[PDB]
Amino acid sequence: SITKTELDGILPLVARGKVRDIYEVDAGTLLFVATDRISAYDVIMENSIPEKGILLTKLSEFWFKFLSNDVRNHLVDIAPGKTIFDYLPAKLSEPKYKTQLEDRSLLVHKHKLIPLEVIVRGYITGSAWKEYVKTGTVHGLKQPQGLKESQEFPEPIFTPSTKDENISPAQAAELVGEDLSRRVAELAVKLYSKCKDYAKEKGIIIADTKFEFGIDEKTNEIILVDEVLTPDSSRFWNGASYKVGESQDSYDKQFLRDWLTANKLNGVNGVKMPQDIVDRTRAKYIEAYETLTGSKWSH
Ligand SMILES: Nc1c(C(=O)N[C@@H](CC(=O)O)C(=O)O)ncn1[C@@H]1O[C@H](COP(=O)(O)O)[C@@H](O)[C@@H]1O
Ligand SMILES: N[C@@H](CC(=O)O)C(=O)O
Ligand SMILES: N[C@@H](CC(=O)O)C(=O)O
Repeated sequence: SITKTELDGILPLVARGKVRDIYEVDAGTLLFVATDRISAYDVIMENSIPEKGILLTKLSEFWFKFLSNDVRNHLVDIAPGKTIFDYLPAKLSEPKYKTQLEDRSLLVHKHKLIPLEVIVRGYITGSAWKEYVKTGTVHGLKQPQGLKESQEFPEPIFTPSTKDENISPAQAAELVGEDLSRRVAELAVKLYSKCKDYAKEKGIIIADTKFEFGIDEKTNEIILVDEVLTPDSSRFWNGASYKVGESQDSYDKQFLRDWLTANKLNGVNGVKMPQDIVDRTRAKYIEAYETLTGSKWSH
């Protein structure tokens, strides 16, 4: 497993998120490295899930391609017969560094930020359900009465947050502009509905998802950026066992979650997962990848 990338200053680090290490390649280009780190109850585990970041990188790439005729994206085009390593300093091809980067790294164009977490919810769960139980609203938006936990909304809804506080679409328009916010909300719902319909047919319900969007202002054009419709950016549910009126198991994280709670380790830093938990969680990522892409992992 790749837990933390160590590139010895060959490229400068921009950020380390929960799961992604980002490096600056040049003035216009970034390198997004998905590690095998995993989070639960808002803390990362001490050890990692081997090849998780390769699986989620490939899943994100799958969705980018699936949506390529719906939305422009930030991916740098790799010439045929070339690899990402051809676009990186020569040192990064040395075995010490190539092992940390291969199959889990994406070369991306820097675009102008749209500073919103563009969340779309097809089903009422998570912080939407919590609010709705209290006040019958979701991100301050008025909702129909009588919704049950995990129920599908009449239509998927744009419910933004700021990097995390849940905000209304009207606040999103204050933050990024009235016209832009509307275009963003409309595109997000469209992209979500298309992918959700496809995933459900494959047996996975994507309950909600967090997109990040950018803008190429030289051509006023919305760009799909960040990771796309993975179990880290979205809520994956088993479609066959779906039941309204209760919480659904996390498709990818329930085995881990169950272990943590059983040991009162939820929210605790520095927790090492036992091997059985690691192995089963890994197998769950492979299954999601194979189910959604149609590709075989390891065969
Ligand atoms: N909430 C997450 C999370 C997350 O918290 N993951 C846990 C992992 C876990 O315990 O399951 C972590 O430890 O960070 N990741 C993404 N999203 C996305 O955020 C969108 C809104 O989620 P909310 O919880 O506010 O309904 C919603 O569209 C997405 O689900
Ligand atoms: N390939 C273009 C995007 C596109 O062709 O849609 C870019 O990297 O900016
Ligand atoms: N029409 C927006 C500008 C934008 O969409 O960026 C505004 O409220 O100024």
